[PDB]
Amino acid sequence: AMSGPAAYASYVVRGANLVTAVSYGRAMRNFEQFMARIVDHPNALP
Amino acid sequence: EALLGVYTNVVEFVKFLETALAAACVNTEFKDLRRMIDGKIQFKISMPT
Amino acid sequence: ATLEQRPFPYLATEANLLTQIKESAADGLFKSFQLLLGKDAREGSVRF
Repeated sequence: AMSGPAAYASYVVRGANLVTAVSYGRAMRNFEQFMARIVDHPNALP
Repeated sequence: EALLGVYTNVVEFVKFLETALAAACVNTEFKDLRRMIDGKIQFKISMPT
Repeated sequence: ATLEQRPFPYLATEANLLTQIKESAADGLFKSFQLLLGKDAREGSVRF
């Protein structure tokens, strides 16, 4: 026995709303969580 | 009046996704292949050392 | 000899320099969307 998907894999459009109000405080909070992943999980990266 | 017996064949129907050949493929539901640039889907390879 | 006798001779000599400037087929165009196979859908799958 084995398992798979029910139907063919459909595409999703990403990049419509770019939201351009990106702040400095949220970018540093995203950068600290991103650099911690290289030490934590090098293969699983968001 | 007397009866009549009808026997029909029963054929197993093939779906491509259910057969185990589709582990050798990624199957993509797509709409529009006419919009592609010819002979070019580039992909960049970075090999670490 | 066929470059000059064709009309619009300045735009003909400028549009025929594309065969020198072009190196990849998406050179002069902009980038708008991304068609993923899913939500991230791999680092290795085909992205459009």
